Amino acid sequence: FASVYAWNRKRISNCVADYSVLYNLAPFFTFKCYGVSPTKLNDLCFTNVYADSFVIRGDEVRQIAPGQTGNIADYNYKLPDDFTGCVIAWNSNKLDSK
Amino acid sequence: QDSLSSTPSALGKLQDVVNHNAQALNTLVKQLSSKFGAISSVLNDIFSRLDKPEAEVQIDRLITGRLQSLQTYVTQQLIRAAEIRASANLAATKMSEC
Amino acid sequence: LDKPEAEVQIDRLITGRLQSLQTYVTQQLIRAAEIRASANLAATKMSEC
Repeated sequence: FASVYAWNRKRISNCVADYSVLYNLAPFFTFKCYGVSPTKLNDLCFTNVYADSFVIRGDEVRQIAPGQTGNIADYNYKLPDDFTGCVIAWNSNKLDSK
Repeated sequence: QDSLSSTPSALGKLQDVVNHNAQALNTLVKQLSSKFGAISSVLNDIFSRLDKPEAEVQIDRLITGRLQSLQTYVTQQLIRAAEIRASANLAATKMSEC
Repeated sequence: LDKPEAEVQIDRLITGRLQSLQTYVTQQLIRAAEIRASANLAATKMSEC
């Protein structure tokens, strides 16, 4: 995964998006959607899907949301107040610590 | 016949009755596009994206707003009816006395 | 308030104060009818008296 200061982006298109698959990545600590229900995604169709990925501290996960401020929200990764999409996060202490 | 034909405005009070009713209904239709605080003016685009506890909040905004639009139409349509009733009473009086 | 919520309270103020304007116009429409009737009577009396 990329550092938060230089987060990565992948473009998703021309595919069938099955959202039931990713519920088995973890205990699945955070999953919050804006403008759409987590359970209606399977019934919708989108024109463009982008996946932004990075690693932060657990206490910084709350900054990855519309209207939020702080070191991550302001200097590393900013979302628009009109953001539509879903934020997914899970604990990776078993992989990303030494 | 000449004074009626040479002056298109001669009957410009019967035409006003027609014009006022026509624009009153056009006004109602054009107000369906208003959101009244909702994420969308389209009812089926709310229930398809949000869950019940959220969709109802958005849908209630559209219902309240549109009820006011209809109430305004009825109130003004009722005031206008009184104006016509008054002129009808005059017309009947003149039929009798003239 | 954050934008997503700030616009909600603003929307509430708009509809509230907008309804107020509406009450004003409605009452003036009714009041106007009363004045017109008086004006019509005054005109009639001018012609006949």
